[PDB]
Amino acid sequence: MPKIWTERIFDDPEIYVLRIDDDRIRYFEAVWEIPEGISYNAYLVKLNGANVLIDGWKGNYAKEFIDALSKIVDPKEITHIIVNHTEPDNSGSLPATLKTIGHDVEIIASNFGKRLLEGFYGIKDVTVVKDGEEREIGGKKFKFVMTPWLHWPDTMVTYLDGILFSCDVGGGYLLPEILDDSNESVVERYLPHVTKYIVTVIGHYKNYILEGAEKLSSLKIKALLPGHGLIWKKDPQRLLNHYVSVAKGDPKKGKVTVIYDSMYGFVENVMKKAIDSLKEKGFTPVVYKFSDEERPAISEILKDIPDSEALIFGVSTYEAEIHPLMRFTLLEIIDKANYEKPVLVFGVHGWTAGELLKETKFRILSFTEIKGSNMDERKIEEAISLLKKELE
Amino acid sequence: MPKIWTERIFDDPEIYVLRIDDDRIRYFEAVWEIPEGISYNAYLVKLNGANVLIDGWKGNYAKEFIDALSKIVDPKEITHIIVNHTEPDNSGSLPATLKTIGHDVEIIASNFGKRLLEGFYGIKDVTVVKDGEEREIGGKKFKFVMTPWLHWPDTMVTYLDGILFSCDVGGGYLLPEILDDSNESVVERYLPHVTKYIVTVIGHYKNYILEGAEKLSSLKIKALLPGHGLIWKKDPQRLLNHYVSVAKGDPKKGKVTVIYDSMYGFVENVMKKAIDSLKEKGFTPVVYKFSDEERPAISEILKDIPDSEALIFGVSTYEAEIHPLMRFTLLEIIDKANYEKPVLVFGVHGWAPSRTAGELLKETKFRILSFTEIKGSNMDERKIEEAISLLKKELE
Ligand SMILES: [Cl-]
Ligand SMILES: [Cl-]
Ligand SMILES: [Cl-]
Repeated sequence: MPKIWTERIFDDPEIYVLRIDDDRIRYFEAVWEIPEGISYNAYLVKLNGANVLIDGWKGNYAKEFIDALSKIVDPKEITHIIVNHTEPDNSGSLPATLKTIGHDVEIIASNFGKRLLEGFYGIKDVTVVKDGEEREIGGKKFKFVMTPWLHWPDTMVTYLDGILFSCDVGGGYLLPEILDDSNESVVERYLPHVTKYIVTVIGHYKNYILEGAEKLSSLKIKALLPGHGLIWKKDPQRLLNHYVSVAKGDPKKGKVTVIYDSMYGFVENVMKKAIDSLKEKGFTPVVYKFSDEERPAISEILKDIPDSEALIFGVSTYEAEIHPLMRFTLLEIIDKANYEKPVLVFGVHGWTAGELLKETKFRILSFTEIKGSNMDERKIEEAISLLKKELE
Repeated sequence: MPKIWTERIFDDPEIYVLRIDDDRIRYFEAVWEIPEGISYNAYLVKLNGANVLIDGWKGNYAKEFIDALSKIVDPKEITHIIVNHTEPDNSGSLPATLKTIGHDVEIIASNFGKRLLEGFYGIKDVTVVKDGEEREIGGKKFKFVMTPWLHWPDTMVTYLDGILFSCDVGGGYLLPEILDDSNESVVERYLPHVTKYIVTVIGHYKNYILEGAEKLSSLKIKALLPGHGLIWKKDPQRLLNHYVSVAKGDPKKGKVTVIYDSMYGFVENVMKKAIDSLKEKGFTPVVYKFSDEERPAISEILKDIPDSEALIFGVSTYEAEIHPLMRFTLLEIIDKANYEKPVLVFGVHGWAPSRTAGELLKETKFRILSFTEIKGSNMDERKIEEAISLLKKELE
């Protein structure tokens, strides 16, 4: 019962999308909280003397995949399978597909893709395409562009007459209610889930997004067809621009993301005042609080980092270090969202956040001690004033 | 609105427990998953010429505490407050109590306790007691025994003619059906939630549990009255041996805890085989799996560590390092449940830039017996069999 889409999306070339909307999944990569779900998109190109399958579905949906595929083509007539990326969320249906096809097919992948298909599935008959290589298949020119580390070294994109099959590149979370970018309302709601996808999945490799976009700018792109989320037929440059904007960490003016843990309320009281001072100074804080009642999603925290003007952390000391969920959060921010942005740290003295961040691009403006009873609130207002002046 | 208990639990001396069952908290210390909730237990000792309050309730429950306390005594007749531990889950109600008392009392605490009461609450006039010090209050001898780092430096226990008011020491999660250790089924249910409490709260300082237990070995204890969970009037030594058992990590024969992350199911396939092999060699596996559908509570994983004979880890590789949730789990295990036990590691061979899983446990007290590679198709079943055989050889 997940929703399945199968639609013809171009007449010439004759191209179908096969999309399943995973509303079963709760954690992408087994960690990122995605209550909004994610889709898996595969494509079929039907030509004279060729039927080209591009990517696939997650392995637990392999049966639904063959059933949906069978409605648009007899799998026995498939001659080529292009694998832009071998991660099983896109490639999990491949062994079932190859068995269903029941005879040899040409399988096309990057150099690293072939090694992964071999390791994962025992697949041996893989044709390796190199960067810029062109193949004539069913009378049409397929061009293959290596875009490595987006987010694995096997990642490539397939170019067909202006149509880019890009798998992860251009992906996003969320199950949109149409296939494509033909509705503004849908596009605007979708984009933050693209942001969430970029950071959680590709964030460590964001510099490769800039190189990737640069490599692709040489090509005339009419449409972008990714392996997840919306297809872009009307304005592919808008999706690419967004990828770049997230990668660079272009800030929204006024946006400050505040993240803290609060066990007894001593941190909460300092934080509540910091947040008020932010508002009172014209800022729009987005607040993530770890407490004995509430637990934010790390995927949501990460999603909010790239377009923040600045970050604020409130940190309890805990034993020899700091609070475990703050350690975890800082470590993920450093790994996936390492941006050159200003930070305030507020902390309780124990019996540190600094050394974690000190090999990052983040620059701590000041540290402020969170005290209990003798807490001088003047030093809160002072830290916020310092931030505002930095941002002027 | 929480279940409150109010009950005389001793006639001589006259002692009341005030216990509230916190069914609102979801995470203790804002991290430990506790759907079973936790209680806060304060006590009142009524003496000739004295009324001694011992510890209190969490801050968000101050009003409920006051009204509760008021039914067993007029607060203005309170002469002494003993603060065994200053953490706000037990001390939060104190300022509202002082306010209601309305006149000066003797507030008793450890050296560190006094400094913290000032830091948290601005409370300044506190009587410091030292290790083994006795004060005569209301015709009775109160003895104070410092039990440091259980789990803070301020921690002490109060000894009153064989009755031990121990706050966190001897505490547990869970909101038991009754007050004391009078029902075996209840005791048996409750004890794993004590282990859960020990590891999550005190596990980092488990060596001080041993120091503390034997420090109290010279005291005739007929009752142990903690600040969380069950009271022990029938067999306090049973609870004490449990604390000691968890701290030493005494193993339940045959018990193995298997912890893995399965990003796509290749780890899962291998781990399922390992778990089958464990079973036919007579082990009873406890299994924790991070997948795209399910996510175990870290507090549950930690609780199962002390009496495990061995651990088995199944590890995905993720960029430079390891899986975030497995990193977190490993770091909390090292921090809270660092035991000298044998470990099997199963890991995917990644293309990470050349810290490793086995590098993390390398400094710790766990002993890695072997590493086995998780391969996709072409995985040799034989390799899993010999890892489990090697484990059974170690454990007998
Ligand atoms: Cl706090
Ligand atoms: Cl962590
Ligand atoms: Cl896996």
